[PDB]
Amino acid sequence: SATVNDGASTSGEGPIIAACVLQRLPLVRPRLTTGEQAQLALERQRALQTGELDLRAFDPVPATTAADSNGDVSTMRRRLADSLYLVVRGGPAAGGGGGEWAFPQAVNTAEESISDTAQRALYGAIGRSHPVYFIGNAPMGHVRALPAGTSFFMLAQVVDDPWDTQLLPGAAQELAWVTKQELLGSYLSDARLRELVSK
Amino acid sequence: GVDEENARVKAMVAMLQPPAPAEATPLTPAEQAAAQQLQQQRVAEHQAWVKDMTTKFKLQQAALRALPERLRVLAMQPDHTPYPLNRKFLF
Amino acid sequence: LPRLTAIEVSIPAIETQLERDVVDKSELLLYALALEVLAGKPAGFTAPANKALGTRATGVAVRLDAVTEPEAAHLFMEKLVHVLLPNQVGFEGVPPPMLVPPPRRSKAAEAAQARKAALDHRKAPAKAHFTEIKVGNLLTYPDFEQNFSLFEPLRGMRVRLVMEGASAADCAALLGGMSLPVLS
Repeated sequence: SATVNDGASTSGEGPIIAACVLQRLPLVRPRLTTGEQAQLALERQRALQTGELDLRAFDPVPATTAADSNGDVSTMRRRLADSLYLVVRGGPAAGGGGGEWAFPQAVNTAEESISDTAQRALYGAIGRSHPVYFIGNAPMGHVRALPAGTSFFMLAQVVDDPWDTQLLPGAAQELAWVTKQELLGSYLSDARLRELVSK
Repeated sequence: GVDEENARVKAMVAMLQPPAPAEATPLTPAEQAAAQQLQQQRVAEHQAWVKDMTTKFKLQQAALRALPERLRVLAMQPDHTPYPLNRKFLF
Repeated sequence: LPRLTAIEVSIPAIETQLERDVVDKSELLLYALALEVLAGKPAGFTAPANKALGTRATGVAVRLDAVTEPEAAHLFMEKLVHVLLPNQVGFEGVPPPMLVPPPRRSKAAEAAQARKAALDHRKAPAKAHFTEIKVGNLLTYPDFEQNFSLFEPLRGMRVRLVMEGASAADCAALLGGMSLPVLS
């Protein structure tokens, strides 16, 4: 992370946001269909064959929890078969519930650069509690809503983090945990950025 | 007679690979068209994944142009922090 | 995702050859069976072009990633990250130049091997690494652990890596995100 002594701070008059998204890795392997994979693996092992010519304390761990994923999106206990992404619902108007949505966002310093700003933003949203690692120093998507307020989408991932709602500084209201198949569940608030996150 | 080493190397040379334990499988075209599907799975999966990577490459190429040179300098730093090893893979 | 293109597995056994013709072909024959179990690909008796120390081949070499469909290389990396790491002497993290850590930083002399104390050649097309697995690690391999009567002697084997990723440390870091203690 290098910072130049001088630069044109065009992003001081324009609120370009150093906003980062937490892409969680899915912990365990998703279950593939046993019948078709078993038939295919049987075919490949037949081809391999013809080509060459604690005990009471161990339980196989279940990969499913009773609570479903849709609707309740509070904590990390829903889908180990799919990636989940931290989506912050946009904050209230005066200190109550949320209306339109947003992302975990923080506007950049006019001098200090975007990616380290987003790493600091998701570093101070845990309140110096647990280390959260980062993926890339370059943004993934571009924002067409405001040409001055174009948010730069950096990416990060989960190591271990029990989150609190009262520590995200991008006007936090709630926490949403969804997959790329359902990143458009907030269509009433998001207009066209939800189409650009589909890449 | 034979020592333990001699019986060991006999059962070891004989079972370096297990010696011919397979029925030789023939194939005649009175089947279903499956090898077409077998190439289709891998071709479609690898091509969709590499299209995703090339589109991501296009976005990361076009990302860093509406922004001044210090933002390039943070964007064009070619080093990475070592990975924290606490990222357990697909179990 | 950043992945590799080539990998090799070799057991350089100078314990087999220290003479003109007294080669341990039967000892490397069980070593060949051990490499067939460990690698996941048919073993090869490493016939030396400089075969002036033995009547027959010395050591066993298997290439796991030269062929297409790179399942063998990934299975080799999965097996080594699963069980081959813990018995290493001086295993508290890996320094990036020598990808296997000794219980020291100084006094790492090179007597009869090459002087590659760094990662590889300075230009780095060839990412030659001294990944040396201990004899005890082959003793504690679980298939060998429950079949010790078939693999009675074990010899130190060294691994050399070829990565498509530009830097050796960052390419090793993604496979250290496979839970390999290479962080240091």
